[PDB]
Amino acid sequence: AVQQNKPTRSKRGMRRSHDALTAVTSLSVDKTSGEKHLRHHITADGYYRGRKVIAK
Amino acid sequence: MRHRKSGRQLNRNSSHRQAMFRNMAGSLVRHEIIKTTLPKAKELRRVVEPLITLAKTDSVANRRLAFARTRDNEIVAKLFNELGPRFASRAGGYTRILKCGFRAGDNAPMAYIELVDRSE
Amino acid sequence: MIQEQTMLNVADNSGARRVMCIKVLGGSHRRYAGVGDIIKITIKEAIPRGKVKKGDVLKAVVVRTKKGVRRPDGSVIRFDGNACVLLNNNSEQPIGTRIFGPVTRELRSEKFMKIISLAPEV
RNA sequence: AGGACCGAACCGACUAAUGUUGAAAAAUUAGCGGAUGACUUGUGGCUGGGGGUGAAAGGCCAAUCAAACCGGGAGAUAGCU
RNA sequence: GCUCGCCGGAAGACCAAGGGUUCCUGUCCAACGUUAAUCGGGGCAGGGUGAGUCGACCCCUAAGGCGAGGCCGAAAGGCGU
RNA sequence: CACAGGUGGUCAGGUAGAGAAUACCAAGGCGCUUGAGAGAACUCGGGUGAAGGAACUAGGCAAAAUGGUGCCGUAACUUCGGGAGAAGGCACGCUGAUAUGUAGGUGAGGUCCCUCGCGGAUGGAGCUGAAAUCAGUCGAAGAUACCAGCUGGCUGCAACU
RNA sequence: AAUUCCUUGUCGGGUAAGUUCCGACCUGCACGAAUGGCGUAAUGAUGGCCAGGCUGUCUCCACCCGAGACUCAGUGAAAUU
RNA sequence: GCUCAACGGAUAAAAGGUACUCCGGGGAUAACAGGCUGAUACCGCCCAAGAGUUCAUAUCGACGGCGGUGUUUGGCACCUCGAUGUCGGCUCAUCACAUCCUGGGGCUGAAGUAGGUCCCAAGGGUAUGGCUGUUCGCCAUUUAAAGUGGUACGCGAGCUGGGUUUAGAACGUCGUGAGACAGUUCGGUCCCUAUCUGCCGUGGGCGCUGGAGAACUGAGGGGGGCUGCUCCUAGUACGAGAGGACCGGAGUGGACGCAUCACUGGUGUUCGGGUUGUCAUGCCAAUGGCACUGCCCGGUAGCUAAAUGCGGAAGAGAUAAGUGCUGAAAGCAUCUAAGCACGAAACUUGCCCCGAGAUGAGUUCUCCCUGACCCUUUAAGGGUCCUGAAGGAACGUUGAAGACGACGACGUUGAUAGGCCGGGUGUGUAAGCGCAGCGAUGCGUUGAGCUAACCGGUACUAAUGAACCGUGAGGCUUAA
Repeated sequence: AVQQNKPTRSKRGMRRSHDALTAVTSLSVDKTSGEKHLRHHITADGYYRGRKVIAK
Repeated sequence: MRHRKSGRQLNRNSSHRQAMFRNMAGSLVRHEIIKTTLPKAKELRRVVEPLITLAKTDSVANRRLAFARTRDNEIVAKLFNELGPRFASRAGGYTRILKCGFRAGDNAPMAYIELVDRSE
Repeated sequence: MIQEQTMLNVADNSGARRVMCIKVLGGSHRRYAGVGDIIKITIKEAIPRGKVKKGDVLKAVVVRTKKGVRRPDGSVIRFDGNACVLLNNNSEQPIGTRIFGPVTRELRSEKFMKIISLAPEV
């Protein structure tokens, strides 16, 4: 249920070795607007694959 | 065990699921563009596209089926008067899902669902 | 599909009306007696002044089941009740003379020929 | 008529599951007993610790009871750890 | 704002008790809110509670309390007209 | 503690219902201050289940089951009250006729009388309204949902509440 | 026997099989007459036994619906050492 | 002047209960389990009076003797009292062999069937119920068999809580009583979110010496190994009969295991229908919400057992007890000393699965990269520019794959998912309308309407031009 011995800094770090975050590999550039966006996601201005399909 | 099954539970019982998709289909037919979660849009496809397909042949029986599945006479009227004639030459694919980032409150993936020719 | 503790009707004129299976004969840990399988039974109801009497312990053969038999083409014959035919312990011949209700060809073995001969159907 | 019967409110607490660093220092759900009476309940009052009260279980007397709590004798005493 | 769902002898309305500004408006989001918060019973500021008839006070008394003289008791004090 | 608990009194709509039960609703008020996915083991709360039917287990624990109204029928024993809703059996929706709403309740006009009106017999309009027989009829099922006794036998103890 | 050690006493009933139960017996270790004896209809969230019905209790588990478990974002304990 | 006698004499003067209990201690000291021992227990052997129809040793074996185990009852007080939860049951097991069944064999008071006893053998298998808290035991009915023991009398941070071992109460008995009883009776709270070891699964990293994609060898590891009945040989051998085989062959079962969904079914709150009450969509008609999916009736795909396929082997090698052949020591005799031949479910293989982190990191096939300059502690060195291949990864649509990783399919050179069309399956004749009937309702249009996961098709929607990681011929020595 509970420890008998305090685990160490070392074992803490080894357990945390798989906690690293994977940064975004590469952002896609819009062909019309040239904005950077996540692939298959629309741009902040509302573009996607060169077309402005967003009301705003 | 989920082998060859269809439909997402979406962490709801079946009654809440039916009511939610009824409301959401009404909203999509009304506005022609709605922001929702990605899996919800994936299921709204299956809810809304059969309804528009039903709205092709204009008959009293189809009107009553649509009203049974929608419970909104304005939505039924818009379907049979506008979206039937609009999509009458299209074999399915009346809708379009565009992924649009994540929700601030809970990091849920977000998608716009649109009717393929809304012109707004 | 007959287990221990299950009640069976009697399809013969030996006297017993209802009997209870108390051991499924065959091998060890054997679970079920189907049609054509020998069971050990105790008589729970019997007509007065019959060949057998209440409380007797003897052998029987299952001749009808609700679970039914499967035929080689894949058909199933089910019955509305489970019935058996009483037998002597040490000779395995039927106690009674008449057989009531239909039977199946699963009893087409050299030992149950006397049941098949006097059965009204099949 | 009834310390009568079935049964809500209300008063209780027989069984089971849950929960047991609980939602809760005693509860929840499903069932369960009484339910015009020796009933239940509000407001105020009285009984005080070798005392009270007790259809009596050593029960209850502010989550404390084979002798409450607070302060004192008091740094009791401890051939023991 | 529109749909959807729940309570409806209550999860609705109003009192007593208890609380004390939580009430309404403007503003702010450090901390508090088991998350975010533009919101809040949170911080800051200002406002809001109008009685011959409602309640209290008041006049009357119940259980009980206190109790001039009094009886009683080492003192304290107990009982009582 | 912004805590599944406790906290006296008043108000008491509609439909069905004996009902303040229960179901769905009105007025009114809320979705309970983390969410989004996924749809493993296992745990918790439920649904269904072939054949068998207590073989489980310390034990039918827990579950399943019964469950309503009317009529009929109702044992041992008994303190003559009971036991008793003993056990057990039958019927049950909807439509029409009897009878454009029957039996019954209320009762306008109008007649009449009057120690006199807020008046007593007549009258029956309107409104409300069981229950039953017959005939038909739909369903697998008519107490259809919620709600709603399991029954019997032998025995110890304690009269009983 | 809520009382009996030997004891699962003996015989019978009920079960295929009954240390339990029911009835009879009497060698009552160690009943007994208001610390009452023996019966007793009715009552019981009372102990024991048997039967009809019912069933996932079980043979022997299968499938399904929800809440967790698992992953993602936010906040963020504990015993122990 | 002391039975101050507990005799170095507490006081002149003193008994009990606590299960209502308390506090300081002690593993200095009992109960559990462990430890030492092994009287006792169990097993084994030595002698042979005797039993066994004659006959000590087929089978037993008195009087006495010697060991083994650690296994019963005990002995000791070594660990634990600043806590090592007790009996039985359930779930899950694991070893031993002193073998219960199945295999091999010697003897037999072995004619045959059936047995007894001893030796070898631990691969697999190895009851269900009534009674009782039971372990045992008795009984019923089975089976090839229902083995004996160890594992904290295995197994409560896995379940239970019937029994023992609290607090309530009662009977018998004892006691003046409080109470008590290795008597009986009814009732009576079982916490823990797993850090480490272990174990079952599944990933990330690096390594394997230039990188990458596949396909393997197989060192090593795991799984599996049970058996009944019937018929033929054969009513033969044997036997006075009664009975009745060895060896060999065939079929058909029980339990267990793997796979699967064609069948029979279960489930199927995502499909269709019936129906109760109520609210609603202005109303009729029709639908929807809610009441456990309201309650029910069926039922697709998937999952699934009760359903249906398959399996345990044969064979080989080396052997156990055992049987021998030849054969001396020891002219004979002798299975043994040399040499040779058989011999079991046990061992190694053969059967299935994992398997190169097998750091001893293996093998095979294919693919890819073939540019210039500077620098200095000259080396398997550092740096700038060009180049960025094979491939991978990431992202997306996703799966009969999956907790998450992972694994498989697909991304416009496209059937990967949704939709759509056609079919199929399921439910069972929609709505609207017409006709008949007073009406409920019935008939026709109509096997209609609707239909999830299925089958065959179809780019309608969504799977993006890109970017990202991965380099630029790959060390030394010797030898051919």
